Amino acid sequence: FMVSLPRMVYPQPKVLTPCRKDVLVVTPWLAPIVWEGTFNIDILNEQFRLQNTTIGLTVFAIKKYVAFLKLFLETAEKHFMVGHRVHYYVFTDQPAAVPRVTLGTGRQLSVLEVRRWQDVSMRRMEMISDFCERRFLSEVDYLVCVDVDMEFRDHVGVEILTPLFGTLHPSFYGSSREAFTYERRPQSQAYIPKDEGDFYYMGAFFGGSVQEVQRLTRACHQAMMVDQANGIEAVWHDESHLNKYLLRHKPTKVLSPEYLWDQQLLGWPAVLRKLRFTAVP
Ligand SMILES: O=c1ccn([C@@H]2O[C@H](COP(=O)(O)OP(=O)(O)O)[C@@H](O)[C@H]2O)c(=O)[nH]1
Ligand SMILES: [Mn+2]
Repeated sequence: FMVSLPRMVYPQPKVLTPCRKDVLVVTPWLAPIVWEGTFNIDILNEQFRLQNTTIGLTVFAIKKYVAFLKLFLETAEKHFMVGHRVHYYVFTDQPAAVPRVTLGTGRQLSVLEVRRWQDVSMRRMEMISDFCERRFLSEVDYLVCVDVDMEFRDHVGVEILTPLFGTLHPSFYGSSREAFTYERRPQSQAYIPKDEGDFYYMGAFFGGSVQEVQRLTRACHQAMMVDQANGIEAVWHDESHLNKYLLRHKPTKVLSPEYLWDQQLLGWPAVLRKLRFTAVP
């Protein structure tokens, strides 16, 4: 049950003026595409706080990648879901190398020990699904799954929360589908033909409700097992599988490249009013 919002004073939305005229802000299946200017964060914060929303954030830090945790976590403290309950899940082979980062109230961190970089990247699907299945259901409302070699530079908040979301890969948001680096071999479960595809989503940032995230990760894990048995490895590993899944199961929001940017590689185009979550060289 959802109680009433309180009285709020904010600018009237005007029907005959778009928030953004330079970009697509809704998909053909009526999922919002989240850009700066499309949302009033005060309204969204109220809606989600009134539900006492808890957001889980998963991150893998294996071998040398433990080096990225300090900046990742400190910047998440400044920019990720501030004001809401947050549970970080750090999956690592070196629990003792996890930095002691100071957390704000209502925020906690669990270190989960786990066991080729391609396999490290791909295997995230198995651990998120069939090993941590029960824990997440009991502890959080939404799961957000991200790469660790990143930093937050601006607000990433409840505007992203929805049953299932993907993020536009920063190298492909302006590309034709034939240029998308989908798996193109019919022998792979990740196969997408040249005449299919909505977007190219990045493997580095997806999420949704616990239920939908566990469905996605279970499906990708199973698909990857089939490929392994058939002696084939998708061109972009779990990102390829993620793309196949989100083609056949449309996300309920799509995040713009504000949410996964690489300034060194791609600069700062006019279309991006904010760079929120960015690659660390
Ligand atoms: O040795 C490794 C290789 C990969 N990863 C994890 O897998 C993610 C994806 O790999 P990577 O960031 O190297 O992919 P890229 O961003 O270069 O495409 C990383 O963010 C880590 O979370 C890791 O922890 N240790
Ligand atoms: Mn990465």
